Amino acid sequence: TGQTPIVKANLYDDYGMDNFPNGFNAVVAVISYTGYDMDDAMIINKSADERGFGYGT
Amino acid sequence: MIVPVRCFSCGKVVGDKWESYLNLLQEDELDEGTALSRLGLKRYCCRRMILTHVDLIEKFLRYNPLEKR
Amino acid sequence: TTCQFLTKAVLDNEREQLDSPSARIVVGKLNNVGTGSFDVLAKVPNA
Amino acid sequence: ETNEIGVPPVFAVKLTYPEPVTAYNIAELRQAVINGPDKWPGATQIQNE
Amino acid sequence: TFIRGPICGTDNCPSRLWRIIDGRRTCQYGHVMEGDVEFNDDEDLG
Amino acid sequence: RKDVPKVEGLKLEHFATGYDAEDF
Amino acid sequence: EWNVEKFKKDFEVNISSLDAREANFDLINIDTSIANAFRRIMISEVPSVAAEYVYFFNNTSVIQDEVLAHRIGLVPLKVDPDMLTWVDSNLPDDEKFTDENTIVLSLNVKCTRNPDAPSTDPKELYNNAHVYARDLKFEPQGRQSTTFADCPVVPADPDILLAKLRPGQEISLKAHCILGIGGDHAKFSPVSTASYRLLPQINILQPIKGESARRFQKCFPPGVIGIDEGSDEAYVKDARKDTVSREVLRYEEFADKVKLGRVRNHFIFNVESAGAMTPEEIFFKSVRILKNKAEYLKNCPITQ
Amino acid sequence: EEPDREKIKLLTQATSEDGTSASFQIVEEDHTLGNALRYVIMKNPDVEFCGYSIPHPSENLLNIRIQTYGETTAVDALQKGLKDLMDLCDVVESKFTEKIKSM
Amino acid sequence: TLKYICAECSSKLSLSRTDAVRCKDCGHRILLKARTKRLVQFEAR
Amino acid sequence: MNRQPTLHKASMMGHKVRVLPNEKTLRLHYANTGAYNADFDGDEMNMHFPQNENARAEALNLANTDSQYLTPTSGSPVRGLIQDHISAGVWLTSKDSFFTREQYQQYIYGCIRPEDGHTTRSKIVTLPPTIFKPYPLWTGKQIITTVLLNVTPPDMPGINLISKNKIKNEYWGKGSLENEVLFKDGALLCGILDKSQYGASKYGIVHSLHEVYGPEVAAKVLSVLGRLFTNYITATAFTCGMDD
Amino acid sequence: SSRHGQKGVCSRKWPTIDMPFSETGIQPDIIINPHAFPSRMTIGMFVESLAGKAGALHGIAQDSTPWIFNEDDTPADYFGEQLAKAGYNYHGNEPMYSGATGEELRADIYVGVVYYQRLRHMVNDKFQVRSTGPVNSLTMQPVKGRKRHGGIRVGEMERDALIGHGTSFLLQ
Amino acid sequence: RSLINPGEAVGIIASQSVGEPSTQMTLNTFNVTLGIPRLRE
Amino acid sequence: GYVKGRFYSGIKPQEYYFHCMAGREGLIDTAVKTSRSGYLQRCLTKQLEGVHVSYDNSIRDADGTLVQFMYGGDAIDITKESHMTQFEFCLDNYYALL
Ligand SMILES: [Zn+2]
Repeated sequence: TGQTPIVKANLYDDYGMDNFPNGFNAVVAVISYTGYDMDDAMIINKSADERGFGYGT
Repeated sequence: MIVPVRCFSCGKVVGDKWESYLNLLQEDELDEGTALSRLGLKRYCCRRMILTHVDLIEKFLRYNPLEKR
Repeated sequence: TTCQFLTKAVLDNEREQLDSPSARIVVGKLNNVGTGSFDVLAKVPNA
Repeated sequence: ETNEIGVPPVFAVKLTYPEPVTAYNIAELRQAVINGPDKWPGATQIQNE
Repeated sequence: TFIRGPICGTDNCPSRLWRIIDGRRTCQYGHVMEGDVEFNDDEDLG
Repeated sequence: RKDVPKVEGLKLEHFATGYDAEDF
Repeated sequence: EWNVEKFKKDFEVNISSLDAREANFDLINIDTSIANAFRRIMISEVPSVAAEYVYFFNNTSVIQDEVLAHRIGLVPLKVDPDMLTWVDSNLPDDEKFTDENTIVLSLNVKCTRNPDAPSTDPKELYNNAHVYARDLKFEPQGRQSTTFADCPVVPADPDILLAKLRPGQEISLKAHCILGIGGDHAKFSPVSTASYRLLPQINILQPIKGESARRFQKCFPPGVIGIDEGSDEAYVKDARKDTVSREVLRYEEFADKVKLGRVRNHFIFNVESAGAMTPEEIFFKSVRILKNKAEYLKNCPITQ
Repeated sequence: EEPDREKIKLLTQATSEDGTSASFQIVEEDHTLGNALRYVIMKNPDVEFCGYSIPHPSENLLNIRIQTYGETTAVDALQKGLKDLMDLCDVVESKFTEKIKSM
Repeated sequence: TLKYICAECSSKLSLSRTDAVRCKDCGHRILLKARTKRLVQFEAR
Repeated sequence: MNRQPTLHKASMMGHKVRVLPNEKTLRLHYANTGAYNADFDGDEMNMHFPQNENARAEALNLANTDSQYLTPTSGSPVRGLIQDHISAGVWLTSKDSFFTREQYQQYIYGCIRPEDGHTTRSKIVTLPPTIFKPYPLWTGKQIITTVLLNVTPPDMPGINLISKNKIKNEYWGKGSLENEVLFKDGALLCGILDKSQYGASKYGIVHSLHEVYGPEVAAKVLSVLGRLFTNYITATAFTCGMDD
Repeated sequence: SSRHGQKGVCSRKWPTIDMPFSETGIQPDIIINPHAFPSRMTIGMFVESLAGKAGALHGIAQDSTPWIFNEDDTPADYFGEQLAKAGYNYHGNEPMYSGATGEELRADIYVGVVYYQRLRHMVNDKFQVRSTGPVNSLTMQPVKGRKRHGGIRVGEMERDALIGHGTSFLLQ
Repeated sequence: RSLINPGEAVGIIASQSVGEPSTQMTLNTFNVTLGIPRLRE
Repeated sequence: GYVKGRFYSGIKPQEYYFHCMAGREGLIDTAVKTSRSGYLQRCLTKQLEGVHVSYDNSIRDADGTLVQFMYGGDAIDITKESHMTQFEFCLDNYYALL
């Protein structure tokens, strides 16, 4: 399940990149909350994953 | 591919509002803002699931290897 | 240059005393640094 | 802890230690044979004399 | 699952044996035989 | 140099939990 | 000091609205640890019914088998729980699915070309092109024929588009819908969003009558602050209406004359639902789980 | 019958000799029971120390610790805070039942 | 009931012994295998 | 443990084992991220499990991580807390940080557990609050005194340290003294804590407990502070915005 | 990864029960550490965050072509003004509550809508464990190979780390 | 009590104390031979 | 190549191009820095491979040949000398070091 971006350039439409979705919009909270994330590492939501977030084959 | 059943972040069922949203924009000639707000979508986590969906299954169904030509 | 020092060691008839830590790994011996720099002996009670 | 590593249960059911059975570890090493290779606090082989 | 090889020792029975970690072979009753070698040479047409 | 245009008609769409368009 | 009879005096509930799908209410004079415990149980502990095992006989469509199974499990079913009991996964599959545990749904779709003349819409052009969630048909295995005869099993949202087809293609499956909680998987969660917000408090310090009273209106939602004149100058009408935007602190005219704070005991719950249960009933079920979450520990032997 | 004998577990390595300073270990729990139970134990006027702890998030184990000033054990203080957690959920259930009748 | 499919004409097809691997309607060599009603199971997760 | 360039001997150290369920990757604390020169971006570490009691007694006593606190190059410490722990000590040990009684004992037991063996007195001891009458409150510097009162042994006296910080005395206001770190009888009386104290930095507090109390206490103090500033960040978060 | 070079590994899947929630009731999909940003300097991610949030609210899509905004016409003042029209905070911040304790957080949290990505190489086929197994017949040493239960190499540099510790039995 | 212990491998440590801080010592131009091309002389 | 712009308000297309030049010279140096000192450390670690402190505190090679007479002339470990010349810290903590 790809998505088009909300925040995008105008050349995104001229090269026809909507045919080939690269990723997915996400509600991203810039927060240090858990302690399992430093410089690289990130925290995905568990229930978002179970509902098919970033799934591929 | 097809519209996801549930929203990723809240969990509202959103899969029943894709064919509704396309007829709101085609026939009622609404903008995307009011057509999402008419469908009962009012959290921005849940807006973008219908708002920002590509629906590439229409391009995948053009390749049917069971039907001639 | 493994087979130039090997030629020099055979012409010399050189006894490897097996005390550098690269020599003991070849022969499979306890290394002579730290925990191998001494011996443990057991004081047994009876004569 | 700072002096610890987190070992997964994939590695935990493979890496084994030849613990010699004695009078003090027999209460813990009976349960390792009864758990066996399936459960984690378990064994996988016994070596005879 | 049980492949053929030599016979089982330990006065157990004559049988065929079973792999453990893909390169050592044990019998059906647990008892372990001695060290199969698995000749290999690695890579890197060419 | 031209500004980035102010998008027009942009009204309130964040209401508290259990409120709706009761603001006219 | 605290008492279980002083909590009964000060605790109040104000139900703002209620619906078949959402319920907005209040909890006055309760703790943030108690109110968070009610929030979690509604999300993670109140059980629901969802498709757990999906058995494909044929799937010649475009959507993969493991994708199309996942989309069935996310469908909210209008089963009332406690009409089912709990499954037991220590005993094998021939012993495991009795009709007291399991609801069986099936799907049988075949797409064919439609003879029609005109680009044209694909529902006037094929037959059974779009597979909706209302095509999950309830099969009353056994004694479910008489106890689920008042209330048949049907999705709460029937127009969930599950799949799309083209002629030649088919989907022939049968699902087993079982009872579970939402801390296992997010499909058994009964609620869209069960969540509270804490009551806003707007503390005026100096009077802001005059021209100050007109733009201090527009720092808040349009019903929060009230004005008449210098007489009946500036006050809060409904602090519950206020979204906490902190829009008045970005003005140096008003960054001294107001302290935005919170009432730390007044909670404002917004409970919703997927459609299986009513949101006033997933709150009674949630307040009773935490009660039974401590009866089970009081009536338990303290081992070792 | 059979009472469940793995849910609550007193850890005797942290338990006092009098009985007044103990540490319990509850399986399959998290902040839900632990933060709500700690609020109710801390309102006992005899409780000296109370806090919960989740050791690692990957297993579902809850350590709570109670220390009392004497004259009440940590098991008598745990079971008052289990009683008043039940009797607090029966006030929320009753006030919310009346207001549904009062609509 | 034996079933293949030709990749060109999508005509369903059976293939016995001592046959060419060709379609019978068209003359196409690439020819893909259909799926039948057979049980596969999935945890809906 | 190990990494692929083993350039010095602190890239191969003796970790103890904790078996964690429901996990598929090896899992490592943040105090080891500078010794292995490791960043958590898909690096693999080789794990070796020795098979007799001779080799076990050397990964416990010689190659263990507690005795690799100081490097053999120039004696600088290599082990300490990293980012969200550095930026929570500036908030916890700040002068604004006040805690009620229910908050105070939750932060002590959330980091120090007598069941796992963090205490020394078999009972968690507390301090009197620094505000008595209107509403009794503890201060955030007074939680650091409690976590050092429970992990350092009761026979020895407290730590006496006079040090500095990285944060200047003008950032806090007029006539503040929060650049001066003062420990008197094991009690933080003045100054916030930074990278300069419990980071990988010499002559701070973790480097001074290592000298007075030993390598075992200084490894427990990093573990206690790593759990203290993790549960404080979970209760009171840190965020960076567009207005920053 | 995002579209700004802020990649990173998934360190933990974290349940909604104890993940922080908002006034609106939105658990975020992705938590990113704020300690990523001071040295990487991806402030295009700080303006993608408050422009995706404005676009998901009003239903519009925004242009993010470079050199559209000036120094007189900063996008923090353009998209931020579009959050104030909705009824949100101007600065992209948002009031959050703790999912663990339940009390509200110290300040307001910078939440928005950022476009994410998923890199193709995965850790599903990377690693190996070995207790014992097949050997090489010349050397009677464990074989090389990820599939065939191969051994870990203790090479020349890893040997010298064991002489440096003085432990002659870990080298043995 | 701060003396070196007998059996300490001060030869490997001294080699690791020149090799390991030299991987840091690898940068280019900001006269005299510099860095690793100097330390390889 | 002077940038009066900042990352908060954006940088102009001329000075976006000069900043891409300085971004690449830091990456070609990493292209020529992946192993500079691999054979230097290997060749140090094998001559000095058996040099070790002896029980008479003389630094000797593996074959018995003496290299030094003490380690540094004082025989102090580097990992022990840190609070050794910190005389004020040890006086503040006299009774704890005692
Ligand atoms: Zn036998």
